[PDB]
Amino acid sequence: TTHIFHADDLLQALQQAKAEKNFSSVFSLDWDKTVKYVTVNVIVKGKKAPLMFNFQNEKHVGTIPPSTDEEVIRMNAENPKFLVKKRDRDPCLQFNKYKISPPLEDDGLTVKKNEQGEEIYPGDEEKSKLFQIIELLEEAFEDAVQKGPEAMKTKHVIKLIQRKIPLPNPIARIRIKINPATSILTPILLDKNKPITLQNGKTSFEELKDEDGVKANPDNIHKLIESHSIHDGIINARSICISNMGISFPLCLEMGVVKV
Repeated sequence: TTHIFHADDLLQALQQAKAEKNFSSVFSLDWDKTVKYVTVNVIVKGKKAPLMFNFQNEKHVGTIPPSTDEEVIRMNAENPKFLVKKRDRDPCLQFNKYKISPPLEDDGLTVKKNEQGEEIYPGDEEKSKLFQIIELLEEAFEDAVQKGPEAMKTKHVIKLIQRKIPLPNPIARIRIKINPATSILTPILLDKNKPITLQNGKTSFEELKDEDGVKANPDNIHKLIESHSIHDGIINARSICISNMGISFPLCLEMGVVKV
């Protein structure tokens, strides 16, 4: 069965590897097994396996754009002051370094400084743990690329975290994949506000659905996953993609539990 690493164990292993300056102790790119894919393995508490891990209590911040021209027109009719554009990529969960905004000046862009001239940041209790992991995955990923074959050490390395435009709250994006050959949302999506007891005694959650009882799909996803909703789930990070645009380390949602 597919191993899913626990988030606290993965974070700990990554932190320790950084401390030892040996990311290879935890992160391995299996180079030799058009657009190419290499498996991402991590070793955590003994077990080596492709990178799959769980996450909990992560706050999505951001607006997923609508996918259809009908919804685009509707939203622009209700808000003439702004321009909404059709989504061109798969919808994404966006998770910031902090769950609340650092205090910002009136420009809406610079972080405030205190009496001593210190940039004020929220406390550690507001730090997203998933962001902490992705930070370290990105360095493990960059360390592995610079240690890989020469043809790859030269290629453009795409970053996992947007840190600039100099962002006050950096962003990490989790892709909600829609199978392009079927137009069906791949990850199962459940509603945390709809707990349900099953016959086996366990309690789960109903499927995330819109007002009309339609399960989340590419056309209604922007209505169902909205800003400041809370997410648990499992992230799929089992591979890196070597395309003409460079080497990317895609993060995808394997399964989601949404609380809005």
